[PDB]
Amino acid sequence: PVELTIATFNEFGYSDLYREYEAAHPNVKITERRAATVDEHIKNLETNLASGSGMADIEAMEVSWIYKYLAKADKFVDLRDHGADELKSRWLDWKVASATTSDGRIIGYGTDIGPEAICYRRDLFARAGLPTDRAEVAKLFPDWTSYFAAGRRFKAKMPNSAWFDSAVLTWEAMRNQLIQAYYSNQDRYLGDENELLKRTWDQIVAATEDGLSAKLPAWSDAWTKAFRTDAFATMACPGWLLGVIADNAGTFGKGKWDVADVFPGGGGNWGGSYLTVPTQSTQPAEAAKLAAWLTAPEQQIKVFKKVGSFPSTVDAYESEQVTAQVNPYFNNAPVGKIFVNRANNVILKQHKGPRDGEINQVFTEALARVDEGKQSSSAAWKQALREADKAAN
Repeated sequence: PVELTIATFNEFGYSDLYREYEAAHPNVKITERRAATVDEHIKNLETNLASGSGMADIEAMEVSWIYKYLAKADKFVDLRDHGADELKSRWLDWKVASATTSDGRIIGYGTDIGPEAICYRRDLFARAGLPTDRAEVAKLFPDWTSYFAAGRRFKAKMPNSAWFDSAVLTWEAMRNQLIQAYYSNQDRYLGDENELLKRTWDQIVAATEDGLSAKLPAWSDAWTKAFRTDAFATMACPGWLLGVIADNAGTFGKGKWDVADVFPGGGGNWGGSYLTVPTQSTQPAEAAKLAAWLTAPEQQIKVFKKVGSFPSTVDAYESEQVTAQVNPYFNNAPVGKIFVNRANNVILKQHKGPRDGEINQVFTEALARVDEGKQSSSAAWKQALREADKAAN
């Protein structure tokens, strides 16, 4: 009798899968643990890892946190010791890489992803003289320069609308495409020596000066309400955000949204998670086996149909369950095929160092101050550099 605990957050969609696994493996008993919030899941992770007690046998980890635990990889099972090297080709290469240490240890098996497209307001595009067919819209945005140029064209015709919701979310989209952002591959902080980072900053700041930003902080009440207005015409759009947009825009948004099979710069990803196995586990082989099964293509397809999470396993993209998916709210867009393409065109080569999230926070706070008119661009950039140096310690 192998007893395994798995700690998840939000809705991984695994409830039926646990029943299936126990039916196939009658010696294994699975118990799921759910913290009340994602922040408390993280805090439990941090607290239990440091105390040496209390961790689940499988701990879920969102990709935006995993940088902190790559630096603590000694405390996690290297899944290569349990067959990861044979499984590697199951996943998109960039999904595997984000859970791989500098020295090659693999500490997580990838669950879902958030491959990004550009969603857009076809009613606002029409009124601005832009194309509205998603195949034509896709040709407008091969790179960020073209994206902002189209935004200025839009803005010149539409004084009461902005191009995108906030400078910060545009920053997130662009920064994560750079080959390096804050760190060298040896975890050396170089944010103040990276001219491409400043060029990214300059280009977004110039967009805000051109009126392209609605200045709405993501997930704020003002941002939520703005979906029922003409406040902004485009968003960088992971697959999972479509449902958020449709909920927030509601009946006001019916007939007004579409999604284009494009992402400026090639591809982008926002979100997705991993299953990890702490060395605290007394059943690392059974834990790794269950984690591998939960993230196998057949199971990622089941999760996709249950809760809509987009698979990170390339075999799932050969399934008609995925590729036939259409989104009626978004003008019947073929989102299954679109987001397969968007996932296949993600390239991640940026190393995330031990304090990547803390450093990024000072840059996005500074950019938000510029966006909101509270600080000039040059003063905010100098302040971000000062604070990032401290954050990097």
